[PDB]
Amino acid sequence: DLSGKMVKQVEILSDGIVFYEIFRYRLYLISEMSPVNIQGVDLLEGNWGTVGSVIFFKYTIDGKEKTAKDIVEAIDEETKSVTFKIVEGDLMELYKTFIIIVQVDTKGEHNSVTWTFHYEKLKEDVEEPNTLMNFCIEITKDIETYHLK
Ligand SMILES: [Cl-]
Ligand SMILES: [Cl-]
Repeated sequence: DLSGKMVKQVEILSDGIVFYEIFRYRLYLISEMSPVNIQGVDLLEGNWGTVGSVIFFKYTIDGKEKTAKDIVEAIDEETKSVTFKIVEGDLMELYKTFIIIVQVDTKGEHNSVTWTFHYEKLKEDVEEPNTLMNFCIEITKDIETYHLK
């Protein structure tokens, strides 16, 4: 079974509405808020915050520069969810397919962000994407603590 899944939910200090705003409509702000991790988010096709938009990421993992091109496969405004499909990039040297879902819970008094990965490894030997999940969690923490009082 080359297929895998990972799920991590974290509680956040900041407004879930703003977190989803960023992930849906203003993804480029992550370069500002997590500049060690994300160097560029560049829209290639479509419009920010729409299904089918195509986005290019310049990012760094363990000090090494990587790129990905993703398509926004799905949006659910009611559940504050967005689904990214990796279509090109460094990850495709390890994974045949890779999808990342970000979903924000803005009830009740606590807000949280859940990251879900669905992937298929090219080979049985390929590592599970723990390092990427740590990355996504770090980005989350960088957003929630950006320019705090
Ligand atoms: Cl950017
Ligand atoms: Cl749409």
